[PDB]
Amino acid sequence: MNIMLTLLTNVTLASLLVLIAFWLPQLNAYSEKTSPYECGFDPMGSARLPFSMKFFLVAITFLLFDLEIALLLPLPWASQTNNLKTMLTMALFLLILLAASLAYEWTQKGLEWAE
Amino acid sequence: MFMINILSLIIPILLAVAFLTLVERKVLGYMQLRKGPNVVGPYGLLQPIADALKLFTKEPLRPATSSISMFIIAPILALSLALTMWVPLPMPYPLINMNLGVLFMLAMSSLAVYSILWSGWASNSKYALIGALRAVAQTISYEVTLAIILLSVLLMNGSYTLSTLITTQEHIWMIFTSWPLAMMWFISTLAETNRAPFDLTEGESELVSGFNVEYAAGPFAMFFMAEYANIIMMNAFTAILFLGASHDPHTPELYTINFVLKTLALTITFLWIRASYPRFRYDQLMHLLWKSFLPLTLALCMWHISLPIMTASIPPQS
Amino acid sequence: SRGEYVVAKLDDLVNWARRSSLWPMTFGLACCAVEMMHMAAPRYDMDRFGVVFRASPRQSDVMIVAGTLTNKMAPALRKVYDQMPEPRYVVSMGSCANGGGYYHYSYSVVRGCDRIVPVDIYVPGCPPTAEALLYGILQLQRKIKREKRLRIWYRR
Amino acid sequence: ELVQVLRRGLQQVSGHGGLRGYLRVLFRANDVRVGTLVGEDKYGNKYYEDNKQFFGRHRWVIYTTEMNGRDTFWDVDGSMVPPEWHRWLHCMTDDP
Amino acid sequence: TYKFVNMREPSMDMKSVTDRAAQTLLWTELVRGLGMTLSYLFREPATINYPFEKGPLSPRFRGEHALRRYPSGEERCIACKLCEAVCPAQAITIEAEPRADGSRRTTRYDIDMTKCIYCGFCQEACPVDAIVEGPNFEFSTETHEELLYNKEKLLNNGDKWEAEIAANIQADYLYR
Amino acid sequence: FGREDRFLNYFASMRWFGGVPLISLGKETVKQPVYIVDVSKGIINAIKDPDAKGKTFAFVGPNRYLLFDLVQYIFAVAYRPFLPYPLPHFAYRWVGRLFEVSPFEPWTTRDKVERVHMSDMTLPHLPGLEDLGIQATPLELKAIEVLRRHRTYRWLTSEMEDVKPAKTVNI
Amino acid sequence: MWFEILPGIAVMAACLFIPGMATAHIHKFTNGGKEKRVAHFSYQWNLMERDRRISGVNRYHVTKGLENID
Amino acid sequence: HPAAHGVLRLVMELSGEMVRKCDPHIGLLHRGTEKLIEYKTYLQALPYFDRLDYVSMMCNEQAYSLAVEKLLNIQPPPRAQWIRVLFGEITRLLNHIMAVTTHALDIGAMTPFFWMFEEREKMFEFYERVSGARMHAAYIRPGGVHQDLPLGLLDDIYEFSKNFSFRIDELEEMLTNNRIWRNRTVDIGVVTAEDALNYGFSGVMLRGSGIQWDL
Ligand SMILES: CCCCCCCCCCCCCCCCC[C@@H](O)O[C@H](CO[C@H](O)CCCCCCCCCCCCCCC)COP(=O)(O)OCC[N+](C)(C)C
Ligand SMILES: CCCCCCCCCCCCCCCCC[C@@H](O)O[C@H](CO[C@H](O)CCCCCCCCCCCCCCC)COP(=O)(O)OCC[N+](C)(C)C
Ligand SMILES: CCCCCCCC/C=C\CCCCCCCC(=O)O[C@H](COC(=O)CCCCCCC/C=C/CCCCCCCC)COP(=O)(O)OCCN
Ligand SMILES: CCCCCCCCCCC1=C(C)C(=O)C(OC)=C(OC)C1=O
Ligand code: SF4
Ligand code: SF4
Ligand code: SF4
Repeated sequence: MNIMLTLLTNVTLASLLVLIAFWLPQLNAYSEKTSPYECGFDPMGSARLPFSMKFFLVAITFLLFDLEIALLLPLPWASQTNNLKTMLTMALFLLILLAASLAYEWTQKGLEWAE
Repeated sequence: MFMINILSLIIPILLAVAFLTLVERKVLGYMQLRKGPNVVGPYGLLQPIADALKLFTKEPLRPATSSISMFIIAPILALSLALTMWVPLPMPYPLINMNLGVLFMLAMSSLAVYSILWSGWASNSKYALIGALRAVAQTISYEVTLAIILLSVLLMNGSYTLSTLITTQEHIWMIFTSWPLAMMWFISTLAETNRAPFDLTEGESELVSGFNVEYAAGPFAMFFMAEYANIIMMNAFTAILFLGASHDPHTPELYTINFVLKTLALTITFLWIRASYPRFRYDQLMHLLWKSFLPLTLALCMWHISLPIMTASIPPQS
Repeated sequence: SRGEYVVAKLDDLVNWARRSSLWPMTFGLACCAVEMMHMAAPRYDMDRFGVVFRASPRQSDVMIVAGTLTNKMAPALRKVYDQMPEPRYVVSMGSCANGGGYYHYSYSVVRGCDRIVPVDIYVPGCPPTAEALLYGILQLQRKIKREKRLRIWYRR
Repeated sequence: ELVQVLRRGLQQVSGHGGLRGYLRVLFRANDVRVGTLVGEDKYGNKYYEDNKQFFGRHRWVIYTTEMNGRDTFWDVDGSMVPPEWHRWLHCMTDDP
Repeated sequence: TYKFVNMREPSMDMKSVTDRAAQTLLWTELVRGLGMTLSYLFREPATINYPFEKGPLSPRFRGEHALRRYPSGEERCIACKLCEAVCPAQAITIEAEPRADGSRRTTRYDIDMTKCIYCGFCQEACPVDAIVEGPNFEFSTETHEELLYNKEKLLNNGDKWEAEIAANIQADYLYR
Repeated sequence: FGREDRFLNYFASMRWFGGVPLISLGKETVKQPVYIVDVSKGIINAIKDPDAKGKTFAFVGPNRYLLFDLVQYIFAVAYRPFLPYPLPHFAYRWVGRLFEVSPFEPWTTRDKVERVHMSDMTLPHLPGLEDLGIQATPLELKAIEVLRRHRTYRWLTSEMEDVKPAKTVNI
Repeated sequence: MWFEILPGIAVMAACLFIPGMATAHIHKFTNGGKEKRVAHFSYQWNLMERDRRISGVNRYHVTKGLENID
Repeated sequence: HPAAHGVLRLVMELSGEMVRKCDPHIGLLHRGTEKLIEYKTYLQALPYFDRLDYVSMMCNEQAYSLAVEKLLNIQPPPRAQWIRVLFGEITRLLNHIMAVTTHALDIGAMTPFFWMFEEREKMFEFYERVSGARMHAAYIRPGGVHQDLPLGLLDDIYEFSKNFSFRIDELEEMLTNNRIWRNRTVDIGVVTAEDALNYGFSGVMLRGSGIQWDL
């Protein structure tokens, strides 16, 4: 109840700031003013053209490495178990596999960007 | 009465943010053998008010090629999230007490980057697109390392409750136990706030203005205050995490003063770092975070899992 | 009347805010821009007056034309002047900008930037000293202080 | 040495004719130093010197509040200096 | 004779290797840079309080133009047109005729300040010290037309700045 | 009509209210708009012409349009969906009076609603632009330079000869 | 100055003083002046609900001592 | 653009952020100086060379003066030549300060610019004291220099020179051994000696590749 009210208050303040920004000052909008900016000149092509990503492999690896965080965050509660040996073994095993995956991608030139 | 507390949180934060810009300008000026703003009001104390009044009486423009809905949405989301990040911070009592405060701040910080992405894409300009892609690369660079550092540091706290960090550091600062991670953590915050040497999403010397190149007047001002509020919030979170202030239940003002002083020191350190160093290349930041920070972070995560079990020092409150 | 007093006070507030926060575009052409660099250098420190360079035209208030404007460059200068949100001002600095100067009779030089954009202040010199340009900036501040937009609107 | 600099600040406050003069000079020039008076204009500008400052800050002018026809309490400019004090103020000579 | 800027090798002993590893892991040179900026923080800034303080100039400084007079009040200019001939920017326009008393004086003397390059060649060419570049530099205008000086404007500038101009010429004329 | 006019921009901006209100669906109004450059050149030529001293001129465009067709063409050039509906005269007058209360420049007025819905007069006895050596510019040649500003990003690059010149009631 | 940077910093500090302090005072004003109760788990919430039920005024912070056991 | 020096239109073909093609478009500051010189006398044509390379003014003056003196078959007096070399080295200091500090500004190091432009201002004071103009001196002319040094100028030049080394040291502290600066500058824009010779390079652009040449 309090969190919803706080979120609503913050969003309302930001929206009111936008409304004041757009309704208080004097607007003189013409074609040349609202054109795109390319530092002196009209752009040759569109900005919606494909834009190559040289770190795509790292981007895919980030998806798999992010779920390791999901698997690892319950560790503070897992440390309160009675069979600490099994829990420590499993946590170390998971981290060792994460490090091994990182090492495998590193040695196979997977962290280098495309040319 | 709860709305009174919400306002008493949000308004001083904005006021602090406005004055932060003045402090940032004067500190850089004096480290550059000049003075910075000293004309508009005594010691430049009226400069932020003049800046805000100028920005909000200036005409905002809608780019012809822009997508208007996302263009208006992005600054609103940025400012609202920057304000929302402050509610779980215990100083020494939080406005919102959460069992999982750290995870909430993590998720909100993760959502905050979409303001940059959507503004850059909806501007429909080339430099804005380059800035948005640099933001994508930056998040990919720092996210995993930052999260694992948080987990390793909080393994000695016992939970994800932020206020418990006050109890964990009753006698000694957590930095004295985790100064390696702390160092890495600090750099990650620099990467998380898009601050020098990692101010790539803006990149003034390379991308003119980056993602916000098409923004003017009020939306640009909102992006600015969101960024500075994020700076202050991250430094406050770092101060609570690693520099534990002593809290006396019958006099919380002492904790408030100590916390504010430590936060100010860390923010001034950010300004100093901006004043001192050149700028990274945005592939070099990825290589730094993935080839140096990630292996050390993994090893120290193993170490900080093993240490409480080795020394029989597991914290309470499962 | 009360309305006249209120609009006068609001004019004062807006004029003070606009002249106390002047953000010139990062825009220079020739030798004169070098003196502009000396106007931001620690000796003069234009930032202490609230004057900050910003690269984006959308986030700039003043255009300082520091250098020779050529025919090849005129459409670009006009374009980045038009993309500046209003209210906006133009400061013409140096002889070339003011009237062509040493290259007035050239086949490729615009004889003064006022043929392309309206000009508020003209700063003479080849180049004007950093102090001369600072004097021009303060004169522009005074000219802004003399503005009466809301009074004019009220008397309409 | 902290007490010395605080006493110097108090001396600067007191040497401007009290608190009101201190605030007047602070809001008219953003500067509160005290220097040896060199001379005054027929228009009311006062000229002060302090040889212990570094080159550029060792000579300064407090402008008048009323020149020929306008009020210069806030609107001052460097064109209000007469040619003789212009030569002195710009260090083209060492003689007032 | 020459020297090498980047031809030094690092020693491979355990002392130097451990020092370099400590430099890598604990960021010592970055702390050195921070210390340099912190040292600059506590220094006295070089900013002056313009317009209440001014940057230093010289008697040779070339500022706004002025037309001068003899101590009797007679104009020094004799319409020889040397300044017009020497002007690299063709900023000077002169027309002359005999005065009512038969004296060689100008009727038109214009200087286009937006054509002027402020080189000082005109006062070098003048044989009677009639035209000079004065000490003034704070004469910005609001319209272009105000920077197109005629004879009256330049004579007024001379009458207004003669006290400083004569002193500067007295201080500088033995080098010319 | 021109870049800074209140004629094409007025109808183009009326898209912000969803539907286009037209008295009698704009089927009983005829308009003969004229280009801005044509009017300015006519003024200049009247200044320079010696026989135009005490004359009275009527500056009109080459074509006459029914208001409905003109507004439909305006929306077509702007590539905006045209949703015309009829509004009673009293209701539109009430709307104009409601908009008249703005202390700033009114969005519309009762006088504007009146003037929009009157047929342009025909005065063949008066000299026109052709008597000052000017050939009147058709609306179909200059409508894009005003209405391209009102398009979305998807239609900004559409050519001028794309949008099917409107039908004219020319005598 | 360098001490001329201090005023703005001071203002900053003042602003950052307000939120936390405010929260503390508000917590004392709406909870009987005794440091608003924390309920992280179900047991503490059950204690709070029992206190609210037995207070007699539908407010958990109204505490009844041994004077209520006749 | 902040990094385009105002009048450069670099048309770049990029694949992502990888630069596939650079096409420099110049002439945005083409003023037709060479055609304008043909209507001026030699003295009248001298001040154009001040505005050619407006970071190194007296060096262009000296080059033009040397060319005209060679064509005239005359010799400047020795004191004029010594003054020329002194002010040429002062001009070299100005040019290298501007180059290094703006380079660091483009990379991202903005602080050394402000430290070194105070020294640049002091050298501008030297220029003004010798000629009356801060940058466009027109001091060096075919046959020597226009005016002799005012009394006390050499002492002030000595005072500046005995302290400038510490400013160089502070800049070197901030940049030389920093790992970020090295990561941004090492192995960037590598050019071979033969390519540098064939492409028409000169100055540091040659000497950085090991070519031992200096005019
Ligand atoms: C800091 C955070 C909290 C802020 C709290 C205040 C929030 C304010 C929100 C922003 C509004 C202030 C900005 C401007 C003042 C309001 C006027 C404007 O917004 O609306 C006008 C409203 O006008 C409308 O177009 C038509 C006028 C009447 C509308 C009909 C509604 C019913 C009125 C019938 C009369 C009877 C009185 C009804 C009231 C009881 C349109 O003006 P417009 O020209 O477009 O835009 C240019 C604005 N200029 C002139 C200031 C430069
Ligand atoms: C509350 C939230 C909504 C509103 C947000 C605004 C918050 C309040 C704004 C604070 C205003 C303070 C500005 C006043 C500073 C002026 C200082 C003084 O110098 O001004 C002089 C004269 O003052 C100005 O003429 C008038 C400025 C103030 C205007 C009147 C006050 C109006 C207040 C109305 C508030 C209503 C807000 C909106 C309510 C919805 C001009 O001097 P100047 O030439 O520069 O300096 C020369 C420089 N030298 C000295 C170095 C040589
Ligand atoms: C008995 C068993 C005990 C357990 C073992 C514990 C011992 C641990 C010892 C090692 C700890 C090392 C911690 C450092 C973590 C990362 C450091 C690092 O090596 O990274 C650097 C890079 O780090 C940086 O250079 C940082 C760049 C950005 C600098 C930003 C500003 C500098 C920081 C200012 C001060 C920081 C203050 C931190 C604390 C703040 C308060 C919380 C390597 O990069 P390169 O030199 O390029 O070489 C890579 C190829 N080999
Ligand atoms: C923040 C430090 C001050 C920067 C001043 C920006 C001046 C913008 C002018 C552009 C420009 C730059 C950058 C520049 O570097 C340069 O030298 C080659 C010019 O020629 C004079 C220029 O015109
Ligand atoms: S006016 Fe003189 S200094 Fe300025 S750009 Fe032109 S030639 Fe260079
Ligand atoms: S200073 Fe040079 S350009 Fe100016 S008028 Fe004299 S000779 Fe001509
Ligand atoms: S100013 Fe001197 S050089 Fe020029 S015409 Fe007069 S006397 Fe001759």
